[PDB]
Amino acid sequence: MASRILLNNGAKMPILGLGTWKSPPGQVTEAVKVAIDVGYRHIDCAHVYQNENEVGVAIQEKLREQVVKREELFIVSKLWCTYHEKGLVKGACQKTLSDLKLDYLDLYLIHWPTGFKPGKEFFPLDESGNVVPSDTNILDTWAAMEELVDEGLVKAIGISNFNHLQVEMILNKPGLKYKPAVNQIECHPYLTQEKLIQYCQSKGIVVTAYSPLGSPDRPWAKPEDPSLLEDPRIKAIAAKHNKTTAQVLIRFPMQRNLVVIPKSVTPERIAENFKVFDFELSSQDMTTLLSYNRNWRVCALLSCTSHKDYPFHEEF
Ligand SMILES: NC(=O)c1ccc[n+]([C@@H]2O[C@H](COP(=O)([O-])OP(=O)(O)OC[C@H]3O[C@@H](n4cnc5c(N)ncnc54)[C@H](OP(=O)(O)O)[C@@H]3O)[C@@H](O)[C@H]2O)c1
Repeated sequence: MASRILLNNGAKMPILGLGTWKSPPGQVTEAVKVAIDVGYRHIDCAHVYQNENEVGVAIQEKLREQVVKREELFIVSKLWCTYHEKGLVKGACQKTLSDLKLDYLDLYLIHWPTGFKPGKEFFPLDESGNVVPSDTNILDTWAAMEELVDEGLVKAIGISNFNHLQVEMILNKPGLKYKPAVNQIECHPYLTQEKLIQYCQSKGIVVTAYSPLGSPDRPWAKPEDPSLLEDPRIKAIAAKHNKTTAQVLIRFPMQRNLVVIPKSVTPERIAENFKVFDFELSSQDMTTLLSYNRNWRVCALLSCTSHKDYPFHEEF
């Protein structure tokens, strides 16, 4: 297991990164410092997470301490839905750069294919509770992302939560200049994504798996929901390998040639989650884990099911 995967822009991306959604602003600076200290070189960020300034403090301190060089880090962020208008994309990227205290991002993703009305609110609502869409086409948003590469603000661009027809729409865009480097999608043993992964990989697009532990801290968790970390079948595979269940859940996507971005603000877990380059799941283990698929999503963007670009009506 090599530590990085080659992207279609010629850069190498670390296959294991630190997630930062829900990481409290008072804890995420230390989390990122610890992560870098214990070997992480890839941090997954987003403007909508509201903690990029604090993530940036950690990155900057480790650069200043010369724990790492900038060229060794792979920093990812995402364009929020209220900034899909072509005239807002650069400013959104620049705000993220300012907060992260960087002069470029390694990868910048369209966070969702759905554009929303611009404004202060991340989920602008009509008086009846529906999210108010933007009329900006995702192909036009893509062209705006391409400009960021050409202006030196980002080294690579990609997409997130795009279904295969939406990926196809970009790949078939008239005058396409840069293909997406990455599609970041939810993926774990309860949402195994065989079809979409195969499609993306066949096109040279690297897939990043989010919520690989099943996001137990997701705000809308219900007591009766399935729980990967507590699944006795996964615990058994972990026990066989003398690893934790979380370590198996992280190793699983790695062996599918995916990038994976487990989130933690707990120093012991941050270190645990990185210690996954010292064992191998068998083919049988892999197929067994795949067999647990139930098409269960942490992130279904339920407020946007009527949006013309809602991604999860299609089978994949
Ligand atoms: N593109 C998108 O739309 C999108 C959507 C969702 C997520 N993401 C990205 O993917 C990242 C990961 O997904 P996620 O945050 O939803 O959930 P996750 O990484 O599947 O799970 C995070 C949860 O697991 C706990 N945890 C971490 N390591 C553990 C371990 N070794 N043992 C036991 N529990 C452990 C964390 O607790 P503590 O933090 O308290 O240690 C936290 O409650 C996000 O942070 C974000 O960067 C992107």
